[PDB]
Amino acid sequence: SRHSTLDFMLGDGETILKGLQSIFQEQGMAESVHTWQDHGYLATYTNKNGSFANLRIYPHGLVLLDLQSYDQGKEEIDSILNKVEERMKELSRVKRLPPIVRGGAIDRYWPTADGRLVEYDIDEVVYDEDSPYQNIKILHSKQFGNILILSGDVNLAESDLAYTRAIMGSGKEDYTGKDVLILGGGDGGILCEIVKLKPKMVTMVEIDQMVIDGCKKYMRKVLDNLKGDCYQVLIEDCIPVLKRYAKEGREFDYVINDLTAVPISTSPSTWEFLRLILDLSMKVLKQDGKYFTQGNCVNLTEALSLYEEQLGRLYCPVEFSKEIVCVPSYLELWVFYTVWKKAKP
Amino acid sequence: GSRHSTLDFMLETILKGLQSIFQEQGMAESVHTWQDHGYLATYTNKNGSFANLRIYPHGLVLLDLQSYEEIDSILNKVEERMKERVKRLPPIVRGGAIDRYWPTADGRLVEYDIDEVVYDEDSPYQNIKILHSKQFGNILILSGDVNLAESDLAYTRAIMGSGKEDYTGKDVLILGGGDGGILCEIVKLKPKMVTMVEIDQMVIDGCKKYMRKVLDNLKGDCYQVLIEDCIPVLKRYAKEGREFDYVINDLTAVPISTSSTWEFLRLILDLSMKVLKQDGKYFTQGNCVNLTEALSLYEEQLGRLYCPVEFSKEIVCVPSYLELWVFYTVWKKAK
Ligand SMILES: CSC[C@H]1O[C@@H](n2cnc3c(N)ncnc32)[C@H](O)[C@@H]1O
Ligand SMILES: CSC[C@H]1O[C@@H](n2cnc3c(N)ncnc32)[C@H](O)[C@@H]1O
Repeated sequence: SRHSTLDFMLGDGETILKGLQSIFQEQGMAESVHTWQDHGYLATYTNKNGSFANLRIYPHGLVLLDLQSYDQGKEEIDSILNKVEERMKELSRVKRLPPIVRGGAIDRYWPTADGRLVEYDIDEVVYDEDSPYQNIKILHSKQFGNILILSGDVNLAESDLAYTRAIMGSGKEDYTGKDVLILGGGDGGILCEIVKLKPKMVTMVEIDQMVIDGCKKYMRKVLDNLKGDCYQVLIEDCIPVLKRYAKEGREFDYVINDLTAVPISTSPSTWEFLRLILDLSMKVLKQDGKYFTQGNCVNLTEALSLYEEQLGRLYCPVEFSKEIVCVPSYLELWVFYTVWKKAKP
Repeated sequence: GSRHSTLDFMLETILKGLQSIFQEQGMAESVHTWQDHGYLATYTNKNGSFANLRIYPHGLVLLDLQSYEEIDSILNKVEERMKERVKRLPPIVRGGAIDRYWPTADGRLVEYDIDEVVYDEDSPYQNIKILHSKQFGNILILSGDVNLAESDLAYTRAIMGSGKEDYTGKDVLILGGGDGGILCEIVKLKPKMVTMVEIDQMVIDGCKKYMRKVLDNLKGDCYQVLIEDCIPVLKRYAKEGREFDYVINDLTAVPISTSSTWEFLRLILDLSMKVLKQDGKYFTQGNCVNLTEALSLYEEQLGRLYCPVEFSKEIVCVPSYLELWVFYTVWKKAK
């Protein structure tokens, strides 16, 4: 469960192999050696306590060491690593990344949307449950506070006021006396920030009661009650609700799409589904209102282009703008869209 | 370099179930069995790649592969077969010509979107890297510590006191600041004078060329850059009784010395208060929010200067840092 690495960038393979072996030999470890017709050497060392090491010596001045614990055993590995560093100076760039914990009861590793390995300062699993719709985790970060992670995707931390600010239009909008629809938003951030501004009505449409309840319990920076003088939370799929509102001719001043990156469907195309949501949102948006949503990470330039393609395929002509926002817990810069109807004639 | 891929299952019959995948790729197997601690199977390939399959006796199976598409396919096969509680983190490149991995001040592993080494030289004072990030632009890294990226105007704003200060007609001293960000931002605000004291000509030269979001000239109407150690210069200004409306400490985390880490920081703070107007303010970058002991040891030094001071702090999100950072504002107590 703890995997430690040490990389040396140099450049004699055999001299290093022989020069390092007593470090392991003196720890009581068993050693086997694989040799290639110069693809170098692989040395494998086994310990009685269930830990092992691998020393890989490439033909051109690259030596990689891996130690894996069964994880006293941590100090033994750290000590070996320190010795190997000492010895390599005698035998003479070095990289010693933080060890990775493998199969930890607390999972600290939440790769970014663009596929980068990032480790978070998680000291506690606060909540980890499966609803009928998604896995819901809330993990405590020392710096970011509690972080909501839905199907393995970081959605929001208690530190992420910048997300909620950006998706409400970055302080440019007056919500006083306005009618607002929020799609998703199970954490309650947007809802609660808007209630503070004295709207006429905010309606939030969230499919998963378990996200509502977990965030009520654990994402605490109003909602003891799901209906108030100027808000209501509907626990349902936003699609039939969008349709029902269009059918009653209802129009909002603002529609804020705070759904998961992959909106939840109960039907047994990716882009088509986003377009549908868009189209349905435009149908309940006043001619002079605005629609806001989170876009995607700034580096996913193809996915942002295919998204903006869909903005051209709506029942009405629209215009849009975008802004790049730094959300603390995201560990990647994010794009946020503002969308509005083109003036009619 | 070598690419290291991992696959973890959180859950002998697993051993024999998976062995097949490696025999078919033509890999030679060696098994080690512990009496109580399970199995380690090592597999080698003629192309110089290898795999280790570690099977703990109670639920954990860890797979690692290393090579100079085949490995991807093996991992895909192992996932399918285990289906007959999974983590597959991005593969780590080891010994790569473009190094992507720059752990945080609190010792977390973080990979950056780095696609180019723009600059990597040793100066007489420190190693200087400028690396291209797709989202952060060029990132200045000094002695392996990310100092600033082109996306990091939040840093510069916070170290200038977060838009609360009026720089017009003012005298300013900057310590370090070799990337030129603070100087340039303050020059735009029309100060009386900005003096910047930066030890390392190579940081200035690197950042002029590569950190682009003036300084073609190191002197102007309302500014001068002194290429020297700021400690002798502070000592001279303190001796002269010279004073500034603002002193901005933009030094490296360990300030450079050409000849108790806390005593050195106390010295710099004490010299800086000495050259500071009674109604002026001192700004600096502090540390990572998680490093509560180092923050505490730092704030202990604030109580150890020639005069009483007060201070406040602000937590700031600097895009490229990948951790929250504390910035300090310090000023003298009245009377
Ligand atoms: C936390 S903000 C993201 C929220 O969007 C919600 N969500 C996803 N799909 C839908 C849907 N079709 N209708 C309503 N809410 C949804 C998720 O349950 C999550 O709470
Ligand atoms: C980029 S901001 C950090 C800057 O502080 C500079 N620096 C570090 N120590 C000193 C010192 N003693 N005097 C002046 N500048 C310094 C470094 O060379 C770097 O350019």
